[PDB]
Amino acid sequence: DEKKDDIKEEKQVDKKLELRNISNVELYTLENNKYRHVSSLSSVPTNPEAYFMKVKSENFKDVMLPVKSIESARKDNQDVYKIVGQANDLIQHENNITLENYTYYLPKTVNSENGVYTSFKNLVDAMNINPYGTFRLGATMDAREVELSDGQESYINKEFSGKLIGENKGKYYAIYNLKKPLFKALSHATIQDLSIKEANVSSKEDAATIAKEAKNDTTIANVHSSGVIAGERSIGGLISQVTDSTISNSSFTGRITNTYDTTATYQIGGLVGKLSGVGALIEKSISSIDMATNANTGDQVVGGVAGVVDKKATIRNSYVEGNLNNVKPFGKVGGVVGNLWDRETSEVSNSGNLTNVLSDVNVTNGNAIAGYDFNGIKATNTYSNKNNKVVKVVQVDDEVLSKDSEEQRGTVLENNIVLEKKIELVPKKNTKIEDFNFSSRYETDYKNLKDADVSRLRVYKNIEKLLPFYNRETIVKYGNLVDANNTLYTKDLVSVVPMKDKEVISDINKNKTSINKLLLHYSDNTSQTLDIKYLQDFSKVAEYEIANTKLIYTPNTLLHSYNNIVKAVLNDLKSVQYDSDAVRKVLDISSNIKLTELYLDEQFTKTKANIEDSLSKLLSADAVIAENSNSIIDNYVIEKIKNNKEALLLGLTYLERWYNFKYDNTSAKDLVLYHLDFFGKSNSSALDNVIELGKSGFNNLLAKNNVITYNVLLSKNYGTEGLFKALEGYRKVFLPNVSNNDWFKTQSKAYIVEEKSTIPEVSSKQSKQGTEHSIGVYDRLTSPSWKYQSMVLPLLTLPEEKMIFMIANISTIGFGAYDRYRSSEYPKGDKLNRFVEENAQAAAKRFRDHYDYWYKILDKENKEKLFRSVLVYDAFRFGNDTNKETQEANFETNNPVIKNFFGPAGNNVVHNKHGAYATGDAFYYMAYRMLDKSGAVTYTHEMTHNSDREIYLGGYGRRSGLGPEFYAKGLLQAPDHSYDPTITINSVLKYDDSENSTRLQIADPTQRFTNVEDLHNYMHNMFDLIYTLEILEGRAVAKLDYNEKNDLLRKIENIYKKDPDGNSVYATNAVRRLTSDEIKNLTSFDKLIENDVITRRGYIDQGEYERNGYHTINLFSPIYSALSSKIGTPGDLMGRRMAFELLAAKGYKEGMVPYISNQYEKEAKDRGSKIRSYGKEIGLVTDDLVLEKVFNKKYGSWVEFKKDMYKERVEQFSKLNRVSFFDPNGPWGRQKNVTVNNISVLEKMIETAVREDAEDFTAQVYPDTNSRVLKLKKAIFKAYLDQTKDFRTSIFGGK
Repeated sequence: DEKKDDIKEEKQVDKKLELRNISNVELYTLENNKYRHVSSLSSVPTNPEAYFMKVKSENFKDVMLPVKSIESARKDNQDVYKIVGQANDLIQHENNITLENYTYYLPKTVNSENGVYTSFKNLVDAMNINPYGTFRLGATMDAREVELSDGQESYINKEFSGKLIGENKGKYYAIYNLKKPLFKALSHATIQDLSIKEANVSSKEDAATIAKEAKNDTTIANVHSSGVIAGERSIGGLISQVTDSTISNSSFTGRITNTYDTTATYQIGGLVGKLSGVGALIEKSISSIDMATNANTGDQVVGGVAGVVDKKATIRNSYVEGNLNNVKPFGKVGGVVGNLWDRETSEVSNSGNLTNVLSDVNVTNGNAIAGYDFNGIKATNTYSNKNNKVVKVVQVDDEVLSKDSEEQRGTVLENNIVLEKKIELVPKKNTKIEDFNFSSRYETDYKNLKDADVSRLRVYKNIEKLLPFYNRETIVKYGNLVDANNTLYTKDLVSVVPMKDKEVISDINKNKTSINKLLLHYSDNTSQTLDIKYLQDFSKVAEYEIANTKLIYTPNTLLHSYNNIVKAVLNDLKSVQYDSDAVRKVLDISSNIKLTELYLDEQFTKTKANIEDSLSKLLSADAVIAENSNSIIDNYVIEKIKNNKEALLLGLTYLERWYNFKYDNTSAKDLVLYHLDFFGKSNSSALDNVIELGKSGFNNLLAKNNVITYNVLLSKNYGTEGLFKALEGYRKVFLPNVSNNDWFKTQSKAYIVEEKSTIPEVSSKQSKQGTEHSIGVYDRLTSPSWKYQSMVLPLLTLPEEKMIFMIANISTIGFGAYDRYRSSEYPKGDKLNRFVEENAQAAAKRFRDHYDYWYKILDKENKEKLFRSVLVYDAFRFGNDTNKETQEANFETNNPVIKNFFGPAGNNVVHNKHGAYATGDAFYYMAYRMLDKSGAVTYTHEMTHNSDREIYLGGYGRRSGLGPEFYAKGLLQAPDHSYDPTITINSVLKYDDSENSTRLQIADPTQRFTNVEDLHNYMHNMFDLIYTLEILEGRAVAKLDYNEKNDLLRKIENIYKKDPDGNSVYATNAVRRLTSDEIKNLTSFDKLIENDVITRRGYIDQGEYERNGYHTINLFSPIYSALSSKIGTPGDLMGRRMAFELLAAKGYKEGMVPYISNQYEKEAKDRGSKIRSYGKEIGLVTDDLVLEKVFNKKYGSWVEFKKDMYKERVEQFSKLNRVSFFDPNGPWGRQKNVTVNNISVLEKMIETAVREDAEDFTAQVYPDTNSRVLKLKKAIFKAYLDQTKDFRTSIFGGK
């Protein structure tokens, strides 16, 4: 019945190892017992084969394989060498023909004449043999080919040096990865069109990229440099010391750093360290520098573009666009030139010369153009920008300042900068030879291969990540077997093998044990873990079948045996010591400098004890070695490790110390040290990365510079953009769907507390992980506008879990230490912990309350400016268990808090003697403690210092004469205690039923102030009572006799002294005794206001007051005076009193902001009241202008305003007063109820108290205890403040 019909089936394919993607191959040798590169140096067919090939690639890492034979042949009648590699079952494809082994053709020497163009080793050897001559470049050429040193300080170490080094044969070329000065001496040369791209030079001597010196007419031209530079005794962007040389049209774009405290002369500059010739010039030159220096003495001259400029050396049409940053203002620091003045006996006729020089620097602790300003300055032209020229000047609290050595210009720089219109060149990248890829884009058949589907090119390019080292036919087969619905149809980055979230690298060690998982990382940043089981014992390349996809997976390693290498180099790797001289040789360091700032004292022995496993994993992830029995490549690997053992161990220690955190049980040291291909960029190798990090030098390995080191050295080996972007990428792949702030808080061992404000709207704003409004500490530590970004890595890598507590809030983030509150009453365990945790929560709540009050009070969209981040350190005065003492322990100390934090965070505290001080963008608790109750009030004080100029005021700066401590102590800082009889506003503290006797303040600021108008009502009612009491006492002291009036009353007065600027307009209050005629004038209450009378009871001063002083105004001591400084600033006592009176009368924004916050500067300038302060033409706001603006024309003088306020209070109270005043007024034998019902009783009692305190004068050290008037006023104030809830009403009206 059935008729047999055949079925034609597809044919099965043979699988072989193949190298599809190839960039360029390199041949090595063992000719002189050391492994050296050979580049066409093979001139004859070599007799024996001790060579080996290193086939680089751009898809994955290189594949070192030995050489089977060498023969001379011709591919196209040109003499080439048939270098044939070798592998177990390798295969090579050429025009659809399978060759048994990999063969490339190495041509002999090229005919390129008139210059050595090949490679860096050839170039430097030629220039060493023949210093004269012309040496162009033929290709973009890297500088790590040269072994870089025996003890030398430069690549070319001859005086004469590359007299004509062009770098444009037909197109411009570049030199990569420089590590030392290029020439060490330059004399009569004509360097031209060179372009160094990534230079990392570090020399204890004078350090610069293209040369150390320039003796004769060396015409540098079009030489563009870049990269980081670190020096110790001089620095130069291109040349450290030029004489008689014209560095024209060059540039420099990188970082420069000399932060050592050496007491020696150095001339560091971003372009040239010193010009010292009559014919020296710098023309059409740019300098994008990021310099962080430390001058410390008037001889070290940081210099921006150029350092010392001497003997009529010019700076023409130059330009600098960076961020210079000195530490101390002592040395001569300049934005453009550090010193224009001669070092010999200097006549002005031989000074430096500038012309058409701009400066877009954010220079700190230095001038803006020239560091040294003198009478005969010779700039003759210079421009600038509106940027930060901060110079840290020291008051009792530090603060910013300007320098005023500048010619100012607006923001037309985007046009003024492009006078030299050249913007672009085209430096070529490193060249490649070929690509033996099988999939050719041209279509001989509509299918590229035999079985190649045009719809699945992305599937093939994803399979090429799953299956490296496999023939192209098997690649297309497994591409065709990919399921249609499978998610391998999207772009794929490289995959990793976790083994149940462990990220294994040693595949030879762990192939037998099934790799239980396989993490696929996609371009969408989405991840996907697959299950894989070790399928087939293909020992060359381990094969893992995916669970149910029918595909396979082969890890990118050949399961090579590293036992020989490990046992060979372990002995020489374990005989390395941190304090040895070898470490001081691998680090380009002197003998005076100490290795404390590395903070790798313990991790060094940790990674030296555990060196074998990490070394095996590093070799496994380094490269690919294809051998069975010979050791021609193992010897090369052991030589590479042995020659760089110190650098290897230092890089390994650094990367293990600062990257110990984990993403959900997957350590990040594995993903950082190993698996460089996690973000793409599989070209890189782990061992070379670790080596080049180790050789980076002392400055790059420094603990403070972890983020910068990553960004400028560790990046472009991983493919990332920055350190925090890399951490975010790792968090996106491992542990997804969790905000990175939550990951940081669950990884960091610091006790982080974040208090979101109680207002619903701001809480909703903060609870969103989108930055610029978030409260999360990680969203602010990693964001720009945060100076110390190197805080993140130490915070993640914290050892002991009880050493640091972190208080974060709106507009602040504060760091502390458990060991600060340690004492004999609080030992190390289970008591200090609970105390610090509870007090940290309480202090965070108090700080949140403070900024909640200020967020309510601010109205003119300044509340949007309350989202800043100002750090708050603690004392560093760590305690001990035995005594209740403290040790400062700045740095250099073995306290684990200092070593694990506060040291890696590169912040050094000045360590003043008492109190707390503010820096203007930071805040430190020297004597007070952040977790105490007084910590809140001092925090308020110094935050009013920090946020005075911009946030608390309407953005208008402080007034002309008012100092930083005019605002804090008397106006905006919360009172020290509850019972303080001072006119302040309670913001932070909250009293609980125990201070309710002698309270005299607001107990609940979170419930009292709910708007600006609530603050205005509170102040208006408090001043209603204050004015009532002042009226009552004034109407008594006016009805009084001669001597006792003279005793009770004193006259305040304004005396003007010369401010250390040019002006003498700012007033200073002075309390003096008053004359007989003035006393005889005092016959009523109005005359007390007229004659400037003050009360001696409270303000015990009898002499002049002081500017910038901690003065406060008492509630009960009357100041009958209305003192107006028609000349200028009013003073520090009457200033506070008038500010509070204006806050009582007018609102906070309409009054007391105009009075104290320079708001009418524009109108003062328009009306002619202009002055000159520190060379700046600034308006002067006389108090009469303030009165005219706050109140339109109602009041003509402050005396009239004061008398009108008193008249309003009088007309209110003379008829209506609350009966509820029930003060007892006596401790023993008291009157049970005064029961004040009409103001006659209050007036009679106040008059009796004043009359009985005029006689029996106190006049002693104790005027507050023994005075009856103060007791009566305090009793009345407390009774009224108790009657009303706080200050909602004092005289009910309407009926």
